[PDB]
This record gives sequence, C-alpha cells and structure tokens, in this order.
Amino acid sequence: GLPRRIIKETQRLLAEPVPGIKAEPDESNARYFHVVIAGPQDSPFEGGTFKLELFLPEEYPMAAPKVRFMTKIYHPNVDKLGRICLDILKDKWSPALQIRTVLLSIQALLSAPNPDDPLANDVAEQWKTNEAQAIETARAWTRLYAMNNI
Amino acid sequence: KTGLHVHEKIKHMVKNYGTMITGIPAEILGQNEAEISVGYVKKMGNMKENIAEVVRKSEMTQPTNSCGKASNEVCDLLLGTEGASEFEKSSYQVLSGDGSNLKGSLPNKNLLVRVEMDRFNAPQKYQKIKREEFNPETAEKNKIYLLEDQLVYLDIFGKVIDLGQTSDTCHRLFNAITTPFYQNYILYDEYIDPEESAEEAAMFEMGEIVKAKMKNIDCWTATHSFTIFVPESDSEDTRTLYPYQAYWTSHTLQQWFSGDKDEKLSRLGIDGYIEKLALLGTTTDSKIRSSIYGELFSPPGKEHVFCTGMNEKFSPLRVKFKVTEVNPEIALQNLEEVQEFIDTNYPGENAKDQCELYKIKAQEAMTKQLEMRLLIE
Amino acid sequence: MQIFVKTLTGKTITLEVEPSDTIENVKAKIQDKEGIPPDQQRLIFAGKQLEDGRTLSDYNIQKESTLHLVLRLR
Repeated sequence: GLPRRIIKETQRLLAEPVPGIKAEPDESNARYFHVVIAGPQDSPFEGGTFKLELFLPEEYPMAAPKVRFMTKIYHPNVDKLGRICLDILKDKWSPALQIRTVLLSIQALLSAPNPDDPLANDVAEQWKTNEAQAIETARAWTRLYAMNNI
Repeated sequence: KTGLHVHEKIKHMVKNYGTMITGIPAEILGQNEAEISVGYVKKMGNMKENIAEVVRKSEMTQPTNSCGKASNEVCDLLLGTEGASEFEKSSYQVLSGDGSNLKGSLPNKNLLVRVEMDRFNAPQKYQKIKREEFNPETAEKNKIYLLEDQLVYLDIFGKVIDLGQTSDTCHRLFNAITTPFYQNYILYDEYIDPEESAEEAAMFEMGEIVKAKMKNIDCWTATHSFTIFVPESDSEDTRTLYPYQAYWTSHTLQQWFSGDKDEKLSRLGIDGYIEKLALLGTTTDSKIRSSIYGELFSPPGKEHVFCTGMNEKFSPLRVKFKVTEVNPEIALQNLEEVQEFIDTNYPGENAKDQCELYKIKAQEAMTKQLEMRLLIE
Repeated sequence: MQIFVKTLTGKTITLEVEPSDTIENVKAKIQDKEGIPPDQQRLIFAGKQLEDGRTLSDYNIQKESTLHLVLRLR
C-alpha cells in the first residue's frame, strides 16, 4: 500500500547509491529515510560522517521532502534544529525532482556554504568577517560530533 | 551626450550609489522600515539597546533585488516617469523561434528593450471526484479534476475549463483509477507503466490528454524581468547591447555592474545574445534550458551552478520584449538631478562617504521613530 | 473590495480584489499595475508572510487593509 515511484526510487538508491551518501528506508515507515552523508573532501567537513533524516510527506510527490540534520554541524545554512532551506528560486517544487536531487543538494551545500543567505546568523556572521576561523570552527565540530557517530 | 555616455553614467552611478539612484530620502526609508520592524524589538530591559539591535540588523539601505523594480527604475531614469508610463502601455511581443522579430526591432537608434519572461505554470496534479463533491469556488486551483462524465481543468482564477473528452472516455478513465493513493496524485509520472495494468494505462492516457490540451491553454506566470540598452553606434558591426538586471534573493543591479556582466554579455554580440535568448524558449531539454538560463541571468561567476540540482529549469520558458527610443539628453538630465539630490542632501568627498551618511541618516530616522512607538508601553 | 499595497519607499497602490482572490492572484494584480513578476515579490500582512495557495479571507484581509510589498530578500 504505497505508490510505485517511491518503491523504485528507494530501490534505485540501494542498487545505485550516490557516492558519499547512504540512504535506506526506516524499518517501520517506508516514507522515513535514515541518511548518512560523508563530509566532502577539500571542505571543513572532510573525514566526517553526518546523520540526517529525510521524511516524505503524504503529499511528498507534489510536496518537497522534509530533511533535517541529526549530527551537529557548523554550517551557515543549517539552523540549530538541523533544518535546511530546500531553496527553489523563481519556481516551486515539481515532481520532476527526486530524493536523489535533494541528497545531492545537501552534499553540494556542504561544499559551498552561502553566508549571504544565512540560516545560522551568528555562524554566517563568522563566515563573512572571519572565514578562516569559521572554517577552523567547522573542522573542530567535525571531529567532535561527526566522527565515529555511525 | 551620447547613448554610450548614458550607459556609462547610469552604470557608474548605480555602481557607486546603490539604492540612492532611486532618489528616495533616507528619512522615509528609516520611517517605513521602523513601521514594519516595530514588532521585532524586545519589550523588556533597555529599550535604547533593544531598538539599536534591530536597527543594526536592518538592510533598508541595501539596493532592491526585485527584477521588476530594477527594470522599473531603469525605465524611470532613461525615459522619465512620463516616458516610462507611456512605455508601460505598449504590448510585449513574444520572441519568435529564432529571435527574428527582435533583431528586426533594433534599428541604429538609442533603444531600450524591456523583457518579461514567463514560465509555464501548467497543473501537475489531478484528482478523481464526483460532480456532487466538486465545488469550483473551494477546491484546489491549477489542478485537473476527473469526473465520471467530464474531464476538466480548474485554472488559477477558479475558472472551470472543459478538456474536450466524451462522457464515455471519462467513464472509462474514472473507473480504471481504483487504488486509493492514485485518487489524488500527479499527472506525469515517469514510473507508471501503461503495460503494467489498466489503471496506469488510464493514468498515462489521461496525462497525454491533459498535456495535449494545455499547449493551447494560457498558463504562463511572469518569472523574470530585465532591460537591455542598445546605444546608437556609428557603424553596423560596432553595435553592442547592454542587459541590465537584478535577481530575487541573488544579486542587485549594483552587483550586476560591479561584476561587469553587462559588458561580458555584450561581448556575445547582438546576434549571439539573441540566439541564446531564442534557444531558451525553443529547447525542450532541461540541461540546455538551465545552461543558457545560468549563462544569461546568473550573478557574475555562478554561471555553471546557478541552475543545477534543485534549481534545474524544468518549465518551458517564454521571452517577451518591447522596444522604445531613448533621448540621451533626457536620460542624462534625469541622472544629473539624482547626482544633484545626492550631493546637496548627502555630501561627501567620495561615494563611499556619501553612502555611509545615507545609511546613517536612514538609521537615525528609524531609531527616532521606533523610540516613539515603544515609549508608549 | 479595495486593498492597499504599500512599499518601503512609501509608494502606495490600490488593488480591486475579492475576498476569495488567492495570494498568487493579488501578486499578478501587482504585476498588472507595476510590471513586477510575482516571482519577484513577497507580501506581508500584519507581520505574517502571505503564502501562495491561501486566500485573502484566510489571513483576514478586510477592505481598506494595507499590505506591505517587500522587494528585497536574502
């Protein structure tokens, strides 16, 4: 009792995973996903493992999948609750986008922080005035919270 | 007083003075900002510091980044308010498949082009429903509704539009869709297979019906706006166009000029720039549509990441244009009055100091008004 | 019905609406008056951000109510 698009989208994520990203459905809820995204190299999150949770609302197909970081991360586009702006500019969420599109977005976001579009203002304050020390703080959080967490 | 001197004056003035180009006194920016920001001030403790915290966090003096606003004040400077008002009354022409009408609309004069590009906002969802339970004035709009004897579109204005299907066709489609989570679902699903079953064969057939019906149904929403300045050149191949824009939650026109994207895209040539503007509307591949979209309208430097991932352009685009004449003695006059306003009201030894004083004055007005709204409780 | 749309510069416009017009339509009506594509707009009422999909009667916009047109975001 669940649409086919979600099933093949699931299977194609286990069969053909995205490098650096693991996504498998929850044991009790086929619409809940437990995600692990590796910290991209040449980024302050290198060598880290980041736990996320991805939920497909009942209107997921026409709606935008809700995603939240579980691992604590020093990133100007993740608030203190772990929430990410699923930004779509001058357009809305269309069913032409998938789970994998979202997962690639978070991965790309970890490699390109956008302080001029903040979600953690105190963090983005540091990313603009003292980027070299914001990156220094992000690397410290990677060791504290994003190693041996999985 | 040249058309190229007009481009060089507005670009240099927008580059240095930002929002002060619009000629609004800083006192009204602070007053209006205080009106819309009063609720953000903490109610307890030192009200002087609570107000200060909000005034510091304000960006009222940062230039606009609504593209329509940028186009409006670009028109309001090169033509004047009366000339731009008269320019608004003219109608947009849809860019032909190869941009023929646009190239044929640019004689060797001082011309300003205004562009309004639209995205195709056709419905993506459908719903099975009975005529007894279908209220057009309440149900979700921009949506397809399959009733037992009629297939129908409910547009963005709540109007009910018949999709030309017989009652027998709708009866067969209505009864084939049985699964509960397919009752209210999406139209164009890549994962449904017609050979799978009769339900998905019907869901797919309905999708092909709706898709065919709406290539003659007007479902465009205005998505983007910008202007292009084409000065008179003494020869036919020295001609060059300068696109002017700002982008929603992206960049201002001041940043557009600082990164010199106007002159970067001018080096594409008139025929080359229009060709990319034409291929944007005729392509059907999202990767080519996004690539050109990123090349033409993305901030300086982000041409290759602006329309990737979540921001891939999956919707058909339509470019519309309107052209008018620019009198360089009008435009330079309109700009020198802005310089006059700036210098007499916000004097400084350079633009940096003149902008600081403008921001300062706007903050003191916002501070003084906020103090008056919050002293009474 | 009449609502006012005010901006940060003081420029105020009047729109002829119905209590059942959605936020997308009032945005399009601003596009009629100003030539600003609705994708370049944010409408605020009483501090709350007006969302696409909901109506004026939802946020309880009465006659002579003034909306704030924001023309700068992140």
